[PDB]
Parts: sequence; C-alpha cells; structure tokens
Amino acid sequence: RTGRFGPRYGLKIRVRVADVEIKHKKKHKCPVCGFKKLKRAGTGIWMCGHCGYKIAGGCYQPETVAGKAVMKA
Amino acid sequence: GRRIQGQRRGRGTSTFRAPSHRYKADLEHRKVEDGDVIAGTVVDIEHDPARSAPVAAVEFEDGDRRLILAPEGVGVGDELQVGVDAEIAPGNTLPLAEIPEGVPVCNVESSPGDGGKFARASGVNAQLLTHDRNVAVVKLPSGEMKRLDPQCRATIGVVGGGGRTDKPFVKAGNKHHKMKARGTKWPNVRGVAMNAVDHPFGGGGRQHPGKPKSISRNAPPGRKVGDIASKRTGRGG
Amino acid sequence: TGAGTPSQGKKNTTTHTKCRRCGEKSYHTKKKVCSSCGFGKSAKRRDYEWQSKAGE
RNA sequence: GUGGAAGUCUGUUAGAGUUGGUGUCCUACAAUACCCUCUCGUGAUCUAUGUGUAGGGGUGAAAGGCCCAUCGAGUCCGGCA
RNA sequence: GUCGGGUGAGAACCCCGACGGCCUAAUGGAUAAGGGUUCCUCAGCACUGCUGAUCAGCUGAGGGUUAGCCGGUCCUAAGUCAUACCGCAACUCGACUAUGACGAAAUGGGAAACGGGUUAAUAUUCCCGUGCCACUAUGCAGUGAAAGUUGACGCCCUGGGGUCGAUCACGCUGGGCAUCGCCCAGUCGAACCGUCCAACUCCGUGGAAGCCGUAAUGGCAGGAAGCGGACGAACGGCGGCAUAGGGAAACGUGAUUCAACCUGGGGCCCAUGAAAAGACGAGCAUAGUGUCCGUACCGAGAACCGACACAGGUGUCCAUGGCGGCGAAAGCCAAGGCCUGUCGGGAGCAACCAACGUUAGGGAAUUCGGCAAGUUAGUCCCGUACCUUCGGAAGAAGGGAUGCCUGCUCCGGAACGGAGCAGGUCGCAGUGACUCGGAAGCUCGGACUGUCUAGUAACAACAUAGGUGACCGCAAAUCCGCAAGGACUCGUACGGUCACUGAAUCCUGCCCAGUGCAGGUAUCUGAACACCUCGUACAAGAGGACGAAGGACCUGUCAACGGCGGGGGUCUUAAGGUAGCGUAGUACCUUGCCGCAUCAGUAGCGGCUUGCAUGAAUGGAUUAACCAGAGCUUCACUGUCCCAACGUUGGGCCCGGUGAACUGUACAUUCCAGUGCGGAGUCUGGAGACACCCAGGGGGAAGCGAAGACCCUAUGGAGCUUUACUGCAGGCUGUCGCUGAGGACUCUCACUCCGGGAGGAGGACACCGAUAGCCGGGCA
RNA sequence: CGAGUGGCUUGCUACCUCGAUGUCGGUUCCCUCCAUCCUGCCCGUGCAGAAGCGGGCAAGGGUGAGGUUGUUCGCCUAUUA
RNA sequence: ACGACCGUAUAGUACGAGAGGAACUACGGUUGGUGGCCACUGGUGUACCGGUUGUUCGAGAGAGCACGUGCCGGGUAGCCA
Ligand SMILES: [Cl-]
Ligand SMILES: [Cl-]
Ligand SMILES: [Cl-]
Ligand SMILES: [Mg+2]
Ligand SMILES: [Mg+2]
Ligand SMILES: [Mg+2]
Ligand SMILES: [Mg+2]
Ligand SMILES: [Mg+2]
Ligand SMILES: [Mg+2]
Ligand SMILES: [Mg+2]
Ligand SMILES: [Mg+2]
Ligand SMILES: [Mg+2]
Ligand SMILES: [Mg+2]
Ligand SMILES: [Mg+2]
Ligand SMILES: [Mg+2]
Ligand SMILES: [Mg+2]
Ligand SMILES: [Mg+2]
Ligand SMILES: [Mg+2]
Ligand SMILES: [Mg+2]
Ligand SMILES: [Mg+2]
Ligand SMILES: [Mg+2]
Ligand SMILES: [Mg+2]
Ligand SMILES: [Mg+2]
Ligand SMILES: [Mg+2]
Ligand SMILES: [Mg+2]
Ligand SMILES: [Mg+2]
Ligand SMILES: [Mg+2]
Ligand SMILES: [Mg+2]
Ligand SMILES: [Mg+2]
Ligand SMILES: [Mg+2]
Ligand SMILES: [Mg+2]
Ligand SMILES: [Mg+2]
Ligand SMILES: [Mg+2]
Ligand SMILES: [Mg+2]
Ligand SMILES: [Mg+2]
Ligand SMILES: [Mg+2]
Ligand SMILES: [Mg+2]
Ligand SMILES: [Mg+2]
Ligand SMILES: [Mg+2]
Ligand SMILES: [Mg+2]
Ligand SMILES: [Mg+2]
Ligand SMILES: [Mg+2]
Ligand SMILES: [Mg+2]
Ligand SMILES: [Mg+2]
Ligand SMILES: [Mg+2]
Ligand SMILES: [Mg+2]
Ligand SMILES: [Mg+2]
Ligand SMILES: [Mg+2]
Ligand SMILES: [Mg+2]
Ligand SMILES: [Mg+2]
Ligand code: NA
Ligand code: NA
Ligand code: NA
Ligand code: NA
Ligand code: NA
Ligand code: NA
Ligand code: NA
Ligand code: NA
Ligand code: NA
Ligand code: NA
Ligand code: NA
Ligand code: NA
Ligand code: NA
Ligand code: NA
Ligand code: NA
Ligand code: NA
Ligand code: NA
Ligand code: NA
Ligand code: NA
Ligand code: NA
Repeated sequence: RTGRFGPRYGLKIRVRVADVEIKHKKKHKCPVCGFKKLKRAGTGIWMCGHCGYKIAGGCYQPETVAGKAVMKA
Repeated sequence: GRRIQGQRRGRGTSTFRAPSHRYKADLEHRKVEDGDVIAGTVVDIEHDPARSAPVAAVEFEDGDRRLILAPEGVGVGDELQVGVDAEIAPGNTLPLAEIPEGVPVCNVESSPGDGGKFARASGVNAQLLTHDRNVAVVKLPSGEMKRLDPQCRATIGVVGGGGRTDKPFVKAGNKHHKMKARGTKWPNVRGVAMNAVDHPFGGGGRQHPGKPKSISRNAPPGRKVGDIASKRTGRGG
Repeated sequence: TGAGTPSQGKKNTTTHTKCRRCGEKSYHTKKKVCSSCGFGKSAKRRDYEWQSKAGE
C-alpha cells in the first residue's frame, strides 16, 4: 500500500492511494468464467490468469459505476 | 515586452508539440458501404499513449485490422458489429437513429461520417435522450444538450478506463511522465512570479497581479491571460 | 561551469567545411549551405551591397 | 517468515552538483583554476551523438537566466565621417 | 632520483646496468570526435623545448597506410532537402499536400574470418594454413513460395544453464630462496563442421476432491503428480579442425564461486517503452565473380578545444589481477607504463609566508558567529524520550564487547562462506594503520525529492502534488502566420486551454460604492452606406429620419483588482476585522513589561499585548518528516583565546642557467613647522644630511590599477509601467462588393463544411476584400 | 545675566578632490594632548579618627577582564589603586 | 627600567562616649612592565628506542610503503615559558 511513501505526501493523498490500490489489487471475479482470477494488466486493462480473458474496465477497478448502468439500459 | 508563453505555443515548436510519432492510431469509426454486414473480432486490448485509456485491436471480416476506441466491458474474443443493422450491445457502432433512447453512448460523430468526435475520454459517455426523423438530442458529458443529425454514428456504452481522475498523482515525478506524452509544456510558472517584461502579471516588489484578472473577450493575444471573459468568479453566491 | 575556458573543451564538432562551389571553408556540413557563396541555398551567388561602403 | 516497494537512507562506485574555508591563486596553471569541506547518487537522474526553435525572436522549474569569454534585446558588415 | 658506464667538441636531465621510487578506472590496454603526417629511418641544432641537450611532437630529406567476410557503403529514426502545387510585389522567402532523395563509421538495424607468421613503419587487409558468406553460370534435386516467423525493443526483483577469470587440491615442467620448506611462472591450442539440451510451449498416458511446486508468486476434474513423446539454447559441453599452430620444457586432472553468452519466473505504468532494409520460410555439386572509399600515428598534466608542450575541458570499452574488506572504498602490491605533472647547485637551511604535526594548566574567556580546527567513528549485543500524518522520530540518547593462539560446535552440498563455544595469552591502546556519525533541546521559514542567478546570491525565491476560479461541444476555447497555411491534435469536457494558491490537518468571516469581467436594457447617447429636405442645371456643403456594437442605466460576480476607518450610545466611500495569530523576517515608540536562563543576556524562548502599520487561497492558524536555509541553549571537544613554543615539507637567502611585466613631466638624502586653490620631498624658515649596496615589514608619494558606480547637469540613451501624448495590430459591430429566387419569412443556384461516391448540413449568411464606430501598453 | 576658550558633537558654508584621496565598527602597532580617573606632593572642610567631599601642582607610569548589541555610545557583572 | 598593590610589626595603639580605628619607619610578598637565562618544572624534539595494524620482499631474520613519523608509548641535545 501507501507505506512505500514514508512520512511524505500527507494523509488524504496516500489514504486514497491505499484505498484505490487495495480495491485495485482485490480478487476480481471474471466476466467470461466465474473465477476470481482477474488482475490489472495496466491502465484500464484486465485479464484472467485462469482462461486468459483480457477485458476493458475501469482504471483501478474492472467495473465502474457507469459500466454497470450500461448493462441495464 | 517579450511574447508571453501562450504565444510561444502557437509557433508549434518541438517543446509544444505532441510526440505524435509515438502515437498508435487515430481512432475513428469504420466506413461501411451500407448493409451493416461489417463485423469483426476483438484480437487484443492495448494502451493508448495519447489518451491514457485502453484501446481495442479488431480484425474485421474483410481482412481489415484496425484499433478501436474501446468502451468498458470489451474483451478478447468478442464480436463487434458496425452498421445500421448492428445488434444493440456494448462495443457496437450504429447511427443514433437505430439506437434506443435512454442508452449510454460514446465516440459520437458531429456530422455523419466524421468518425466520432464527442465523448471519448476515460469513463465518459453521452446520453441519447430524444429521437426524431430530423433531430437526435444528445446530452454530452459536459451536460450540454446537443442536437445531432440522427445519421451521426456512435458507440454503445461508456468509454473504458473510468475513474482515472480519482487517484492523486501524489508526486511531481508522476505528472512529469504523463505530461511527456502530451502536447504540453510542463511545469508551469505563475505569471505573478515573472518579470513585467514577461507577463502582464509580472513585476512588483511582491507577488500580485497588477490589474484585475478578468480580461475582456476582445483582448488581443499577449494580454489575454488570467480569467478569460469570466461570467463570475469565486465561489460565493 | 565557466562559459569561458572550461566550455571550450567540448568543441570537437565539425560544421563549416571547404565549399565545393567557392572553395572557402564556409560550407556548413550540417546545414548544407555555404555561408560565403550561398551554395545550397541560392543558385545565384551570395552578394550584398553592404559588403562595401555605400558609395563604392 | 517470505517478498523487495521507494522522486527512501548511508556512500569521493561511476557520474552529477557546488555549502563553508570569505584558504591557495589573483601581471594565475586558469579571461572563473587548485586544495580541504560539503550536496545528489533508481530518478522531475546523469551522459554521448544526431536533430528542432533565431534576435523584439528563441529558450526559460522565472535568476531578466541562457542563445559560442558578447544579453533589460546576440554577432557581423552597412546606414556612418 | 643516485652510483657506475656508453656516445659526443660539449652530458644533471640522450642511451645501457644496478640501486631507489611514481601511476592501479589510471600515468596501463583498445578507441569515437577532433588533429593531419605529428607515424618510421637517416642527417642535423639557426628556430621551438620554462635551464642544457649529442634528444625531440623541432629543422631537412627520404619512406610508410594493401581487406568479398573490420568500418563505410545498404536500411530506416528525430528530422532535412529537392521537384510539383499554392502564397508573396518578389525571391536566395513561406506553411500544407504529393513524389523523390538525404539523415546513424565509438553507440540503432546488419550476409560472411579464425589461428599463426612477418616489417624500421601496415595487418581479422600481406604471407602460411583453415574456414565462411553473397551473387552469377553449369548440373542434379524441387514445384513447392507466401502465410507465417525473425529483424524487433521499457523500468524493478529474481531462478536456472554456463565460459573466462580468480581460488583450492593433487601431478608434471622451469625458476627463486637457503636454518625451516616455502614462494613464483607455466602446464596452451581458434574460427568453423558435426553433435548434445536445460527453460518455455504442446501431445498421449494417468486420474489427484487435497495434492503438486517455487527464491517468491503460484498450479489443477476446463484434468494435479508420475510416466512416455513432439518442438526446442549458449560466444557452453563433447568430437573433428590438429603427427594445424605455439612452447626451453611439461605440453594436467578435479573442484568451488562463476563477468560474457543462453534461457525462465515475478512485479510496475494517469509513463505502454522505433522503424525499415534484410534474414528465415526455401536442397546440394562444381566454377566464376566480390569493384569503389577508410586503414599511418596521437587520443591527451606535449599530437583534440582552450592564443601555449595551459594543474582547465573532452564520449565509449577493459567494473573479474593479488592481499584487504560490505565494497568498482582506503592502504599495499602485480602486469603494463613512467622518473617529462621536466631547470639545477648550496647554507641546520635566519626573519617572513604556504601547507602541516605536537603542545602543560585552563576550556569558547576568542569571534558578528565555535569561522578554523577538533571530538565521534567500522561491527555485534543490550537499550532508546518528546512528538507523529503511525510511515517515522532512531544509528535518538545511554551501556558493553572487539586482538592473537589452541581445540571445537552450529547453518549449508560446499566455499579459500556465515554464526557461535571453551581454554590459553600479549600490549597504554585489538574497527591498533587505513577506512570510519559528535550528541541533545528551543524558535523562524519552505511541507517533502527537485529548480536557479554558466562567472560574488542555492535561500525563505521557482517548481511540485494538492486546493480553487475562468473559457470552450470541436467549423470550439487558446495560440502562430502577410498569405498560402499552422500548434494544440493519431487530442474531444475523467478533455486542454488561461490564471491564482501551494502537501496533510482545522479553517477560509464582512463588502459589488470605485475598477475589472459578464448579462440585461423602456428610455437617453451612438458612425458610415442607403434614404428624405435644403443647396448646386452637377458637385462641395448644411440639416433630417433610422440606429449596430459600445456607453448612460439596472443586475450578477471578491478562491476578480482590492477594502475591512474616524467619531458617538452615525460620517467618508460599499463594509468596518470574524477564527486565529500578535513587540512578528510585520511593532515607530523599544533594550516595551513579567518570567526563564547567565555573575552579568539590545540575543534566544514563554506569557502579556491597545497590532506606528496582523488576519483568512493578496490565503489564516498549525504542523510529523525533510534541509550545505535564519536565531538561540546544553553536554562533549579542542591552540578560537589566555600566550605563545618547538618541529615537518615547499619557498624565502647564496650560486649557474633562463628571463618578463606594472610603472616613469622633471628634479629628488629628507624631517619639523609655516605658507599656498583651505591635504607640499620641490615655496618660506629652520633642523638634519658623506656615497654605494643587501635583507625587511609596507608609514608617505592624498602610491599603482579604472575619463566615479554615489550626486547633480545634458531641451543624452535604453529597459520597464500606466486612466501621459499620439498612433498601430487585434477583437467586437454597422455598411458595400462576392450575391441569387419568392421589419419579419421561405427557398436554392453561387459560396462553405461533412461524405470514397451517391448524397448530407448550412446558405445568400458565413469566409474573403473595402469601409465606419467602439475597445485596444498586445505593440511603436 | 554677562565675558570667553576649545575644535570632540551637531548645524551652516560650498573653498579643495567627481580622468575616484576605498565606508562604519573592530582589530593590531606607534606617537601625542590635559580639561587628571588612579598613583606623588599639597590647600580647604559642615577636617576627632577612619571613610569622604571640594580645590591646587602634576601627563612619569597605569587605566584591565567579561554578558546583550555590527554597533560607537550605552546598559549590566565581578574584580580594581 | 621601573609603575602599583596587599600583608606583618608599629597597634587594637594615637583619636574617640562608643562603634570604630590611622601614621612615620622597618620588613615580607603580589601584580604589570623590562632585560637576560635553561640547573629545576613544563613544551617540542618527522635525532633516537620500543610496541603494534595492513601489505610486499616465500617463512624467519631484517626491511619499504601507509604525506611528507602509519598509528601508539618513551624521549637526549638544542630552542623555549
Ligand atoms: Cl494532467
Ligand atoms: Cl574503420
Ligand atoms: Cl523461477
Ligand atoms: Mg485522430
Ligand atoms: Mg487537477
Ligand atoms: Mg506514486
Ligand atoms: Mg513534450
Ligand atoms: Mg508554478
Ligand atoms: Mg524575480
Ligand atoms: Mg506589459
Ligand atoms: Mg504569495
Ligand atoms: Mg555567454
Ligand atoms: Mg534517494
Ligand atoms: Mg548518497
Ligand atoms: Mg542535443
Ligand atoms: Mg530583478
Ligand atoms: Mg564570436
Ligand atoms: Mg618519433
Ligand atoms: Mg637521432
Ligand atoms: Mg543514406
Ligand atoms: Mg552498428
Ligand atoms: Mg603500428
Ligand atoms: Mg593502426
Ligand atoms: Mg608539459
Ligand atoms: Mg593545550
Ligand atoms: Mg564571548
Ligand atoms: Mg570579547
Ligand atoms: Mg566547521
Ligand atoms: Mg551440516
Ligand atoms: Mg581512529
Ligand atoms: Mg524572530
Ligand atoms: Mg524547500
Ligand atoms: Mg553565481
Ligand atoms: Mg543549496
Ligand atoms: Mg554559490
Ligand atoms: Mg513558492
Ligand atoms: Mg494546482
Ligand atoms: Mg489544478
Ligand atoms: Mg476570503
Ligand atoms: Mg518576546
Ligand atoms: Mg498573491
Ligand atoms: Mg568622470
Ligand atoms: Mg543612479
Ligand atoms: Mg528614454
Ligand atoms: Mg475539409
Ligand atoms: Mg511604451
Ligand atoms: Mg590611498
Ligand atoms: Mg593643570
Ligand atoms: Mg607621556
Ligand atoms: Mg614515511
Ligand atoms: Na505583478
Ligand atoms: Na510481510
Ligand atoms: Na567547492
Ligand atoms: Na535585437
Ligand atoms: Na556604421
Ligand atoms: Na556446438
Ligand atoms: Na577482491
Ligand atoms: Na629536464
Ligand atoms: Na534525492
Ligand atoms: Na465593488
Ligand atoms: Na462591481
Ligand atoms: Na489586509
Ligand atoms: Na535540497
Ligand atoms: Na597549531
Ligand atoms: Na610604503
Ligand atoms: Na535599460
Ligand atoms: Na583626481
Ligand atoms: Na576601521
Ligand atoms: Na601622567
Ligand atoms: Na559591551
């Protein structure tokens, strides 16, 4: 997490980096299979190490509040 | 005095240009004779150095291989379709007319065939509200209600990479690297930090602007700095 | 660093060379233009009225 | 315990920089040098070569700094006795 | 450097030997740029060489550079040019679009060479031997042949494969030493051809419901382990090459750690890490062809840039030589190089100076200030406060240990790897030299790393993430161009432009009167064309009607410029200072008052505080961490001081050689007084005064150096500013031309934009040309 | 209230120097003046003594060390004839 | 080329109600200044001797280098306070 920042940057900066990245690094449940093997490949790119499915998602999360609204509509 | 920095920009020298040669593709919708038959498959997902957002590589039936402004939720294997009779799923492109109202769209054309102009940045999206035989009313991310020829094509879904703006750069170092991939001079020195000769706000024994910051729309380049034709400033009221 | 003596040391770049056209050592090999005769810029030879007193 | 993150630490590794000595020098070794001391040293890093921007114009993390020992408007010749 | 010797007319510095030293990422080896013959040989010393010279990078004359397989050449990169097109009065000018070409010699890509020998000087170029590549021809094979692969790629961590090197063991060959038995060198052998294959991927078998596996992550009924197989690596192993070569000889075998090279796994990005030629895909024999350019030497404390044989500057590779140790560190020493950071001889060698060592007792009394110097130090064990953003503070502080010798234990496969034990034992001192933090506390500032005044400023200044406001839907906002055109932009509001503020935390009050910006506007004001009236046979010209932007007027807006008082229990001019903070880096009075601290404190810190003249993004308060930033206190330390001394090295002094510059109206041995344009070696009066020379420290020559920067003067200059004067771009707006049909409207045909086209949007507007009004330090 | 001396302060003047007479404070080293702070010799006393106060001659010698401040000045401390 | 102070005896005396408290003179010492000297104490003493770390000469012995002594201990003459 944010610990690599030492006593630099301040509270809000690094609290939001740990938060974004903790969610960022969470086991994600893949769209194709149902397995929780989705990891970020880069900015907005996600893949599942299990079947290798490579997806377009949020920048720090595979799904964004807006991406879900689409499914419905 | 000397030309201010905003005038230096205009000259288009190395320092202000965009590292174009390092860019991948000019994301634009495909041209289709008609019929809509055109479909293709998602061969891969890449990073767009020009938009800090993901982009999809696609292989069309007629052999054509082109990168595509990738909406959220497109993966490798998926089949996208472009045409009047395109199915109505995320990733597919078709004129606003064939699109059902109430649906989120991105990479909208300003005039049919231009290849898409509106809503293309990370996680944004337009909102198709009203239909008609003559006008298609779309709500662009800025919130403006834009009237468009129902023939302007567009992509279903919201642009991928959403939420990029949520996390702070944290350190100069990170801005640095981002900036180097854009047509932008960075960092930024404050006008009031410069010398009278370099900027209308420069000079003085302390740092403050000479006159008020709101400048007239009619101000000539060289003078037009600060708050441009501001309709109001501050937060009060 | 001194812009003087200490900055003279990096000067091992070749620029002005023997010109094919006028024979002067003024052909800027990086610009491919002669500063003396204009070769590489003008078909006509470089010449100016200010190269001499106004009435001469 | 493992892992090995960092505009992270120590560091005359290489390299970069230049705080104090207001030392030595000051018809110098040198039109910006010598020594000790000191700062950085995985990064907004340092560096070679190639390449772009030209004078009321460039370039400037801004000191009116820099653009060949030349800068609050380069240099050369001319206007010019 | 020194002693001998060689050559020579001549020898400190040219050469040989010995002895003594210097250089270890360089003072060695190979090179890029740049130089340009500086390279080698012979002959010389008038020039050059910090002295000399028989020497030389000097002078003169000769000689020297050999390539199918090393570079160029070829490809394409940022980008550049040429032609066409268009612009411009015009071009040697100018943007776009086409096409073509150029653009990489260490250091991008890339068909192919190794070993030995040879010259005064070349060498993967010559010679000897061996090997390899491309093209073409002939012949056999082959119909395949273009899909694909490769070329071809970021940063961090890491496993395995593995050569050289280094080391260890043992054997052989040669050498050294001479109380031992030790110590050193060597023990060789290529390209290439052939062969072997770990890793990754995949196939079959198998059938795990908890096992498999890693340094770590991890894997699996969507099929784990195990077993069998396909593909598949090294500049590596192995065989050939090789009764080649090389060595005086022997002409080794194993091992460990393993640069190169090969091959995997993981992690990071608001950063995504070239292209093209070419190669492979796609056999073999024989033969022919492989031209053109570079090739010497230096590569630096003398061959480069810096006027110089300049203590400066200048890129790459050798980062694996030994001991040491964490180490590419110190220190010492190999190989290699050097005694050319090129003037010497003499004096116990004084004064004085530069670098430096040691100083009793005291211990910052020195000083603006602890400036300078010193103290501390490596490693292990114990132990560690306030504060804090919970990361940190922290190596806090403080305490202890530390060698050698003998014999052992533990971890590991092992190391010539690490951790420990017991006993013995020497010194004042065991990180014994070297290497190697002094520590603690208060306050100010900026949050942090970073930037800057090349050459007196490194800071508190800039930047920064973070906060905030403004503009714009893309035929945009902003910006460049005279134009043709262009940056932003392979971009599209989670954007990018224009500004302010400057991390976190708590917060950010009141004011729209002035100024700015923006919106509205009945009425008022408001130019030109057209129109109407008067005038003129026309025309000048006077007047009227209409009225755009703009202004008056009204509104919005301060995280827009900025403001936040006097008086009384409202007045100027809108409000009348809120939270905080406060004698401030802001406080005139001022050394404010009180306290802490000291013998004594214009300092410092805390409290008070009526604040000459604090205060909220002109941001306020506060704040952990950080800092060659500013002030202060304590412990420790010490030649900073009391108060100086002795010593070390290089100068200084004498001698040989070389050999400048600054400065000079004249005269000049001056001193005390006086006088003078009031600051005299020179006048006047006195006094003193034999001439010359050496060394000194600098009192005077208002010493030398610079036509004073300060100040004033000049109808001098320049940069900068603005509601100074006058103008100019540019923006807005009306009108006319392009421009067409039927104070509001439709259409389509010019013209514009979108579309590959069909066609779609727009449309007499817009764009452009002309003109008129407003704004107009952006510019002159 | 009146008369003076000095040339340390301050002011005034604009004579001298603008082809430059290097600033304040400090330091170090040298000479001097007396309007004498101490020391020697004296006079008066509201001089018992002791300790003082005031005055005369007199420049031989001495007149030191520290805390704040760049300070001069001054404020403060402990020594001192 | 000497300036000045303190102390003892004078003396608890003269003087004085008392408290308190002199002098002349003779002595001892201190301080500042001055000139000289080194038996004594102290400093130096890269003369010298010893201890010892790293490395090199194979070990030993004996040596070089570690800035002009590697460091530590002792230190004669001389020069000094
Ligand atoms: Cl950004
Ligand atoms: Cl070459
Ligand atoms: Cl692995
Ligand atoms: Mg594009
Ligand atoms: Mg932001
Ligand atoms: Mg970060
Ligand atoms: Mg850029
Ligand atoms: Mg800034
Ligand atoms: Mg400034
Ligand atoms: Mg200006
Ligand atoms: Mg400010
Ligand atoms: Mg310059
Ligand atoms: Mg660091
Ligand atoms: Mg460091
Ligand atoms: Mg460059
Ligand atoms: Mg300035
Ligand atoms: Mg020049
Ligand atoms: Mg030679
Ligand atoms: Mg000769
Ligand atoms: Mg080429
Ligand atoms: Mg190459
Ligand atoms: Mg040679
Ligand atoms: Mg050669
Ligand atoms: Mg030399
Ligand atoms: Mg001492
Ligand atoms: Mg003091
Ligand atoms: Mg003092
Ligand atoms: Mg210091
Ligand atoms: Mg074991
Ligand atoms: Mg030590
Ligand atoms: Mg202060
Ligand atoms: Mg800072
Ligand atoms: Mg400077
Ligand atoms: Mg600094
Ligand atoms: Mg500096
Ligand atoms: Mg700042
Ligand atoms: Mg900001
Ligand atoms: Mg911002
Ligand atoms: Mg406010
Ligand atoms: Mg105070
Ligand atoms: Mg401000
Ligand atoms: Mg003058
Ligand atoms: Mg002036
Ligand atoms: Mg002027
Ligand atoms: Mg177009
Ligand atoms: Mg002006
Ligand atoms: Mg003078
Ligand atoms: Mg008298
Ligand atoms: Mg006297
Ligand atoms: Mg020695
Ligand atoms: Na200003
Ligand atoms: Na852990
Ligand atoms: Na320095
Ligand atoms: Na100019
Ligand atoms: Na002239
Ligand atoms: Na092989
Ligand atoms: Na080693
Ligand atoms: Na010599
Ligand atoms: Na740093
Ligand atoms: Na107002
Ligand atoms: Na207003
Ligand atoms: Na204020
Ligand atoms: Na810094
Ligand atoms: Na000393
Ligand atoms: Na003198
Ligand atoms: Na100026
Ligand atoms: Na003068
Ligand atoms: Na002075
Ligand atoms: Na006296
Ligand atoms: Na004082």
